[PDB]
Amino acid sequence: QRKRQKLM
Amino acid sequence: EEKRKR
Amino acid sequence: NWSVEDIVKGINSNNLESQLQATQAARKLLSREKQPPIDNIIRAGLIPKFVSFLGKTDCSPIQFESAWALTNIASGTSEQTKAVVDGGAIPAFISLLASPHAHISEQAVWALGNIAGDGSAFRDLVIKHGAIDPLLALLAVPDLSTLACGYLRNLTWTLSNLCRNKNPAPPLDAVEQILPTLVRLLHHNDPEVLADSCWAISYLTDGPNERIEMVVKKGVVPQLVKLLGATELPIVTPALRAIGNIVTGTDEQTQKVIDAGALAVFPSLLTNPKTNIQKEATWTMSNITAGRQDQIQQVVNHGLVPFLVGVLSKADFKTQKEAAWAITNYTSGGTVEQIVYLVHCGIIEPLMNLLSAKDTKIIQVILDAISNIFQAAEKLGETEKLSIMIEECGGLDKIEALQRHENESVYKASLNLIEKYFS
Repeated sequence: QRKRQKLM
Repeated sequence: EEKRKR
Repeated sequence: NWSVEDIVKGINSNNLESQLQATQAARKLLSREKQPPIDNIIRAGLIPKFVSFLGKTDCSPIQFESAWALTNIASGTSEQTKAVVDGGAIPAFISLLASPHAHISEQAVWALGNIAGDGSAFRDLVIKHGAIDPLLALLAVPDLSTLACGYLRNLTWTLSNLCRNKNPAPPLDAVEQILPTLVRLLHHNDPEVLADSCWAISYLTDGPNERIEMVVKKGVVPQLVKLLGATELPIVTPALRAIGNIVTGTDEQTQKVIDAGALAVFPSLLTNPKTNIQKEATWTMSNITAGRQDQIQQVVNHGLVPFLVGVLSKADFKTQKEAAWAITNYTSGGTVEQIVYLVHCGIIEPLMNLLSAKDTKIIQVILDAISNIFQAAEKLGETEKLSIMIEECGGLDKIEALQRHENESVYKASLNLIEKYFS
């Protein structure tokens, strides 16, 4: 929840 | 009777 | 589907279009979610090049690709996020906030969110680099509905990460700067903007009563209670955490929650099928029963005492432990009449059943509350009735077993109870 990777 | 904080 | 070796060749070509294509290939690798080669990109030395591409305002595509790629590196472990920060990425992303292209500045918002989301130090380092002014300036519209939906969601989430974490809490003077925008997002009709604002508010209300008062004088308590009654669990959870945080403060801060109608929602929350909701709602009740006697009367008036009896009877053990705390705070601060009503609701039998639990602290809390009730029974002269009452539901059996086990405080309180009312 702290971090978010952006996906396709 | 004391308030508990997280 | 490039290799890292090929990406390095493209990056070091000193050909801008080749670098753009290799960076896009790197972004595609870093954006697959089953094991992206973050450490491989870092070990290749690509991060300083990616940061330098952030400032190529002539080529906005390579800005977007580098921002996306650096965002996903910063999404990983603290070591990988540190690698992004060590490459000078923070001031570059803050400059990108002013990009005329919405998707680029949106990606700078995301990246900064990932960096501040690592912990106290990086959050404070992002603030010290001046990210708050341009972040809030992106939201300087009269009506938030005119902003793109995903754009707004990304800003709210990044702002919630700037309000997150303790040791140390965020600088008060930056919380003051953020709060008005945060209240605005808290009234915005989007379930995920709502959830993230509630998280931010819950973070800010965790700690000293001075910070609680700082959120409370902005008027957010009525909105928090409104959102407490939402059907969306991702909204109720942070909303209830914020309400629970506020009632840990002064009696006046607690009264503001009660005055907003929060108690009317608690029959729902105390029987909620989600365990952490029940546990949070019961912990909140424990801190409300630790207030003034008129506030304990509000709990009685809303009919919550039967619900506290039910949580103490059948619930998750963690929830039951918070129920034991709620009863001890109740019996410690209540009137004799309120205690009499509490016993009449049938608190004794569920209280006695937890005296066999394998937890030292809960036995302390329970045995303490038994002392409390007995002390009220002495002001009615009816200690014999309570003696036979604890008799009739296997209570003395437990207390005379607890009379002799390891912990010092339990058996000291156990012998006391036995000599004083059972002889």
